[PDB]
Amino acid sequence: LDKVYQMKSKPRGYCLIINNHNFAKAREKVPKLHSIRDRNGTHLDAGALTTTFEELHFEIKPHHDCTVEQIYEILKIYQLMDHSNMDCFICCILSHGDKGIIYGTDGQEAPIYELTSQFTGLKCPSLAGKPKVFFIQACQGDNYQKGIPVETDTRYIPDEADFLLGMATVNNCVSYRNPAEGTWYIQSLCQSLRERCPRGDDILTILTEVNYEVSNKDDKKNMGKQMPQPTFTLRKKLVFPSD
Amino acid sequence: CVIFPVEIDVSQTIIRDCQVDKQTRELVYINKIMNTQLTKPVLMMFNISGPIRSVTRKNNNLRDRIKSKVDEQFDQLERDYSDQMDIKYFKDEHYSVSCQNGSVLKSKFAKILKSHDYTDKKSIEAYEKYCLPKLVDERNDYYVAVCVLKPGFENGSNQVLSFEYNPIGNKVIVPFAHEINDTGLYEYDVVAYVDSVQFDGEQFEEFVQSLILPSSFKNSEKVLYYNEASKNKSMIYKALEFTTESSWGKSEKYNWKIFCNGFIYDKKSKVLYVKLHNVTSALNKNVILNTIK
Repeated sequence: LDKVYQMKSKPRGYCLIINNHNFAKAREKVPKLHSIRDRNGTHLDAGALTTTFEELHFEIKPHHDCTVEQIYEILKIYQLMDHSNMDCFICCILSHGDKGIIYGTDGQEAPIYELTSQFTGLKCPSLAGKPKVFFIQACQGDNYQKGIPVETDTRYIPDEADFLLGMATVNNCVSYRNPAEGTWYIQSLCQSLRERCPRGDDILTILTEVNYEVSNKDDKKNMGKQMPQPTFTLRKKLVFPSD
Repeated sequence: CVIFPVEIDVSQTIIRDCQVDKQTRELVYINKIMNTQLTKPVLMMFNISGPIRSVTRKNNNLRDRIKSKVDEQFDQLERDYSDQMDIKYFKDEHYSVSCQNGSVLKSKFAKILKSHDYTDKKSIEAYEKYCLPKLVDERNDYYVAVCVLKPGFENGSNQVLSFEYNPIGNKVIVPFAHEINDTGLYEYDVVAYVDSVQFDGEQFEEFVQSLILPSSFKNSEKVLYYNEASKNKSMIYKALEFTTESSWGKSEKYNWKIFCNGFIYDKKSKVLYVKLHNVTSALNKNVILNTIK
């Protein structure tokens, strides 16, 4: 007949929004990262996701400029916690990065695998069977994505199931953040979320639109293009209604 | 978060002139020509307040250190909302500098013991008509630095040149002058850092005001002229401004302010920040100042 992830729980779930702005500690220490600026505007997305996942009945839990070590702890905390009364868990990371890593205030990497695998079914029995969403707004290479002309438009479950992973950009390429408005991915993720959620559409449907928008957004300057790319090991349609 | 920038393209002009002691200043000069593999003897020249007592070769790290202290000062004015991401020689092997009393240069010019000979008349002849006339004037003083970068100058770093000289008359002549061209218009691409000099809005309003800024390709663009005099500052510059709209939600506008070029003075510090990035003016002259008397 069918299947959809349960979202009843009044307080849906937490929303660790790790917003990274100051990379001063890093410009000093890590030599390679000395010619690195700060992520100005991150605040607009931080207040953008907060607003979004608010109407979506999520108990947001914001976090300042965190360094790798802190991040890991922050995550090791919401892992030993009980999420039974929660039917969903979301985590958003905003900061610089590179090939499958996410830099922290300090300046040292932190492989995504080591962050996302922190909430498997084993590590967190409470979230087992419940959708675990991760949105990673960061770079993933130094290469700019070229743009081609389209000319149109009771039992046991696997340990790593129920995973949604939103990647601001494909690998090896760069993410775009605008100081005045915010970042493409994160902004589309919302403008597209905050609008399609009322009309009951799953996230998998919504992310396809997001790929559409950011695929149109063009870096007027260095002929750039950004192409998001999600990955999921979900078992049912993920959808959250509101009021 | 990116390592493919500045290379065989980053070469405007960087000049710093600071007072080292009582009657001694040092001039650091870095131009396009100094940063390229020259195959033949190249000649360049300019004006200096007094005579050169010594010439040396500084390290290129100096180029970026000067363009930062300046580019940053003019950056706190902009509102760029672009998308970010996550008789007196000074010989040497390579060069050869000659510093003669302005007027003297005109009278002897031909004399090329600086070895800019094989360029013969067909090459020197040029400079007498298009540059020389813009280096000597009714004030027969104004010493003319004659430099002759000879091939080999490229090998190794330390392309930057430095001139230790003694200012005559409390004057400082930051060399912006160009090579008189037929067309009539001149393009400027220079950053300057001079200090221990007294402000002078009469000659700055004059310059800044005659500036034609680059286009941002927007019909709405308007080029405003400014003249602020903040706490310990006083900036004369022109900016190109235009409002922008949101890309998603609410109808929030975004007033831009870019291509800022002019002069910024630190009333306290007594320092002068100059920035003329890709701006045009029919005015091809040098900026003369007075050393804190």
